Amino acid sequence: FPPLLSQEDMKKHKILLAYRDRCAALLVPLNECRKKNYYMPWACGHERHEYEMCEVADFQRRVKAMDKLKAEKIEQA
Amino acid sequence: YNAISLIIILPCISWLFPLFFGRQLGYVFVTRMTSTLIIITTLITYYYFYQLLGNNNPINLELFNYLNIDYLDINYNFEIDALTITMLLAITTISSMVHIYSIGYMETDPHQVRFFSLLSMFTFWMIILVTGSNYFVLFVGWEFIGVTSYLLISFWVTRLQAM
Amino acid sequence: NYKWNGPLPRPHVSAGHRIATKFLGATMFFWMFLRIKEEYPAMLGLHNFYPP
Amino acid sequence: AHVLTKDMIQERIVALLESFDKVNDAKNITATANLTSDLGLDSLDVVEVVMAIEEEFGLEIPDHDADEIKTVQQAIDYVSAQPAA
Amino acid sequence: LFHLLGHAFFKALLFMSAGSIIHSILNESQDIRTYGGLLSYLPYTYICITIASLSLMAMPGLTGYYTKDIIIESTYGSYSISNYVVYWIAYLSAVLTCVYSMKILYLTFYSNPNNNTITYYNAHESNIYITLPMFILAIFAMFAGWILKDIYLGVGTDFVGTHILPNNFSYFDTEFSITQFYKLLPLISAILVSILIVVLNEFFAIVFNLNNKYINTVYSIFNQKLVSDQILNHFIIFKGLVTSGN
Amino acid sequence: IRASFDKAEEPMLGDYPDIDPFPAQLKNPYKKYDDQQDRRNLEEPLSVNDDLYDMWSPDRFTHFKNQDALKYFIGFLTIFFGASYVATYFVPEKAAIPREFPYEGLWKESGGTEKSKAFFGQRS
Amino acid sequence: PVPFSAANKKLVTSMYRQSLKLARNWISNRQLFRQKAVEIRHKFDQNAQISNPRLLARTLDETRAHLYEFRHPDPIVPPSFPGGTKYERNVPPRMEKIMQHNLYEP
Amino acid sequence: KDPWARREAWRYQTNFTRANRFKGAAPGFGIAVVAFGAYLAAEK
Amino acid sequence: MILAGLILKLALYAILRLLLPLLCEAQILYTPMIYIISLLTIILTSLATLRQIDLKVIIAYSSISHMGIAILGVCSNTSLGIYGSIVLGVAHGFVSPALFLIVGGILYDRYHIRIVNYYKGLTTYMPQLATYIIILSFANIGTPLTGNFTGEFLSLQGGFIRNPIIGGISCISVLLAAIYQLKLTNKLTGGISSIYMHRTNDVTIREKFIMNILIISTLIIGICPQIMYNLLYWTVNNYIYII
Amino acid sequence: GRYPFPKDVISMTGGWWANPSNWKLNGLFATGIAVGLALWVSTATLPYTRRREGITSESDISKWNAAAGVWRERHGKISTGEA
Ligand SMILES: CCCCCCCCCCCC(=O)OC[C@H](COP(=O)(O)OCC[N+](C)(C)C)OC(=O)CCCCCCCCCCC
Repeated sequence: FPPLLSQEDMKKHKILLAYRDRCAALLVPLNECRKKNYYMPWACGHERHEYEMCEVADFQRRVKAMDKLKAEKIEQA
Repeated sequence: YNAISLIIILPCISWLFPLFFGRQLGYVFVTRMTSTLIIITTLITYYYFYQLLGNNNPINLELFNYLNIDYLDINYNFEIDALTITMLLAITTISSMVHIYSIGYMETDPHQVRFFSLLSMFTFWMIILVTGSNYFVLFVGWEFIGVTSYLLISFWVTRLQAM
Repeated sequence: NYKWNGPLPRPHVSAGHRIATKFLGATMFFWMFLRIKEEYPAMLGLHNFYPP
Repeated sequence: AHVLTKDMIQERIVALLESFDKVNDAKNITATANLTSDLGLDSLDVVEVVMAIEEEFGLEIPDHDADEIKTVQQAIDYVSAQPAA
Repeated sequence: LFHLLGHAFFKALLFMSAGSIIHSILNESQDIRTYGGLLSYLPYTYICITIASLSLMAMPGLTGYYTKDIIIESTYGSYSISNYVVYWIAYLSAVLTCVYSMKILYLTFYSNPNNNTITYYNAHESNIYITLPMFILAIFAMFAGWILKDIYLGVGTDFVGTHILPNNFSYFDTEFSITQFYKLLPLISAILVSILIVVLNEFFAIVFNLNNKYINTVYSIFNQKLVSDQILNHFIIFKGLVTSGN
Repeated sequence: IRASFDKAEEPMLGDYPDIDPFPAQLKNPYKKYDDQQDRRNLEEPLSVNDDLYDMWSPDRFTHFKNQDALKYFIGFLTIFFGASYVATYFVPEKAAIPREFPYEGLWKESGGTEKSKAFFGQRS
Repeated sequence: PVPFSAANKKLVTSMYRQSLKLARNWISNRQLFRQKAVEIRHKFDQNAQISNPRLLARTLDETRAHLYEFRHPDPIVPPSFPGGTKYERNVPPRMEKIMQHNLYEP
Repeated sequence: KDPWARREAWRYQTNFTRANRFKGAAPGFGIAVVAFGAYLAAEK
Repeated sequence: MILAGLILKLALYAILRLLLPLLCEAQILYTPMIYIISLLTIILTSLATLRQIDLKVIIAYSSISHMGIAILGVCSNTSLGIYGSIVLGVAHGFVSPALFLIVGGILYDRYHIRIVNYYKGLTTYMPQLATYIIILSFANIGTPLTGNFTGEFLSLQGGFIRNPIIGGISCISVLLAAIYQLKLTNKLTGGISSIYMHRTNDVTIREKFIMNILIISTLIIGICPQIMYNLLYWTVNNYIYII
Repeated sequence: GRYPFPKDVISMTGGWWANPSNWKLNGLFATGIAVGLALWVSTATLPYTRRREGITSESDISKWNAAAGVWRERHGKISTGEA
């Protein structure tokens, strides 16, 4: 997980509100790489791979939170 | 040279001139002219999409007041959003290709002056419907494409089922 | 028109139409093979991101 | 485009009748020929050949004009009466 | 928006290939029961309509893959629960949009001929004005999704200035929480049902030509537009004209 | 005569021939009329409510009876919505939790102030 | 209701027309259709030797009902004909000179 | 058994044989397989 | 022409000039009854036009439905409704005498009958008359950039402010006004030419002159309704009673 | 199809198969009017164009937010959320 961007630098870089989590620090290089090229999919591939494997690490901590909660639910039951 | 203005004005030329000068220019000229002008329009909108991929900085043009009543103003304002350029390149590409297609598809039909004029007025009110920037210009294009759909589905006025 | 209700002739298509379709078909099967080739683990769905 | 003439309707309707088998034989055919009597048809394979001749020319016949083309010549000029081919 | 973009190119190619085969037949018929085989006679119309239908069936590498499939797994990777049901519904219409598409490729190019012989004598290919836009829109309906996908489906994109609420946004979840089976499923099934419908309509052709009168009643329900225009016509239009005369 | 509203205007006519209403579309197309388009001979008596039996009238389908077709249509609709609603009970549930947000769920970013956090707030 | 006649011939020639045309648009295949066409040809040939009016009319009316149930939504029509799609596209206007209604103005 | 047997022979003969009906079905497959093999060999 | 262009708008002027200044406290008590009567004369008259055998009677019933739209603009207690009723009255006084000229001048001088059943397929001998018929049909409906839509839109908005439910059921006049108008227009323009009508002259210079004036003067109000705000901005505030 | 038509009638969109003899010559006029009108509308609407972002300073919108807070302090107007 990259270091969480501070709030007024979220307002610097005009990150959309659905994109601001502790994965967003790897998103603002990406977008500007995306604006150096013209959103062309052969280019700027290293950095989107970086970002989406942040987002997988986020996804598996989400999955581990849920299976904790299912263990929690049936031991209450 | 104004990219936001040519998108509007070139299909209006492409509509108004086949009607006012159809008897004077004829079908073999007006076909090539109407298609030529829509080709130039869609080349301009590809180039504008290529430029807006550079910076996400859209352009609007402002015109005169529609109505100023007490708490309510409506203006003719036209901007190309990213959403607008997305619909715009699709509708202009399909527009220009259907124009070129109907050169050869309508070769033996009589009334193709009126046909190509109605195709480009359909294109034009679609342009206006998408590039408008209040709900009013959206309504104006929204109604005139239905009027054109009347005039286009009923192209053979002799046929009953078409009417 | 020369025959009726008997065996038809093999058709006459131009050289240019016959070249253009082989170009379009070669382009589609080649492009589809390249995009299966490069997108294979994303395309079929593999190495899924659920943790063990 | 594609024009028909009457030569063509002639050599198509006779072509249609020589590949039909329940005719008497393939050489008592001419334009003058009654399908009832000359070619030995019953009253319903004259209807099968009316169905065949209407699919052959790509046209459609109501019941009160299918009945009266009993000769081959009436069939030829009746099919030549319509603009569709 | 991305599906809206690619669908225009698809359907323009499909409507124009349909117009070229209607224009090429001397009869100018529109019933596909009257078309018969035309693969030998119309290879250019065939290859363009094959590109268009392989794209609309979302077979991969083409534009309809990227536009059409990601909606189907966005139905599953939603946050709300009963969106799972529309996962199947859209998926069902995936399979059906293969089925009729193969019909309008089989009975028009592969079948034994149904028209009279003179149409097959006079079947030729159309002008340059008809063939060139089909060429250009075939190129577009192949390449447009792979070029414009990073514009409309990045995982972080600032192009369209739409503001999704942060909980209604389910994109990061829907590309990662899908099963191997649920993503594998519409691709392989869309290709399997297509190959099966074509092989069954040639080799057997009795499965679709049964004459149970129950299946004929059901077929004529589905033929007359899910009887909707009768329901609209007699019970709203004619009813309204009778009350207006009252 | 045949329709109920045609029966309803029966006592208002006097010195008027009281035609049986027949739709102008369900006539034969191959009988030659004076107008082939309207399918009408030149002095043929017009029904009362003739514009409901004209060529320019509704299309008037032939294949189903109308009560049959209303049964089939409402059939298919309740088939779909009944299968839709029973299929919500047999669903499986999720493999992740719904994702959460920093800065106490972006409430300052979503307009908001501290008295207004529940109205404009996220998961945290 | 009538033995061998011209009017009973009229009736069942048109009925054979109708069932052939009606079987035409159900079947997509060519040889399935023509197997079926020879089959109902056989069906017509097993009859047509009935001399009764009672069961001639009874078979007549129920094959009319059997013909009524296998009816099709779309008949196959050629397009330039009144069911079709090319029907009345460019009706040529009749040659008419201008009738005039005013003494002063056209 | 079929009275229109000599009419409906051309629908099964020379151009609508089973072998000819599947001939243009994949027109550019044979060039694309070798072009793809060339791309596979030229990737390295 | 004088009747449907001026007398109906004269009574529309009289309800502003005579009633709204010294019957304010009465008018507030009675606007639900006016809304009953005006919605009920929009719907039921717009519905009764669908079964009409005669041709000038259709345009008469059209004028009823448009005046019913204008009355719930004046009785709306809103500045928008007052302005939209004035724009509707002026634009209707333009576009409706052109329709009465189409039915009574170009169509009754030539054939001297007014029944709908004789007229079919007027495009193939009279192409510019048919052009006029479709342009005027759409101008009469509430198809925008015409002045009729400006009046109908602002009057429906004022009637939505004063009572939102009768505004909701009064908004369907957009649909109901188009049904009968396009049902007439496609019958007149479409079809094979009539076997009853023998071919006559196309539209003459004076008829085209009257038509062109009455179409430009709707289009100018429809593209810019501000051109007559300079007369009305006092009188749009004058009749409002919002304490 | 080339059925005969009456030459009596004059429509502005042409008639049936309208193809005048001097369609080259008139086409040059239509070419000139179209390019002149497009060029003239192109340059006339130039100063009425502006960009979406970058027009006004952020100083402006910060102090307008401040003055909106001023206009909200003086009327005692409470939030959406607090009840
Ligand atoms: C899509 C349908 C549009 C139809 C267009 C029809 C032709 C109208 C062209 C006018 C464009 C124009 O002259 O506009 C440009 C001007 C200026 O604009 P401004 O922003 O208001 O002033 C500048 C404001 N500054 C200083 C902030 C930048 O306008 C006007 O103020 C003049 C209004 C005249 C309108 C009169 C219309 C009368 C009917 C004409 C048609 C019969």
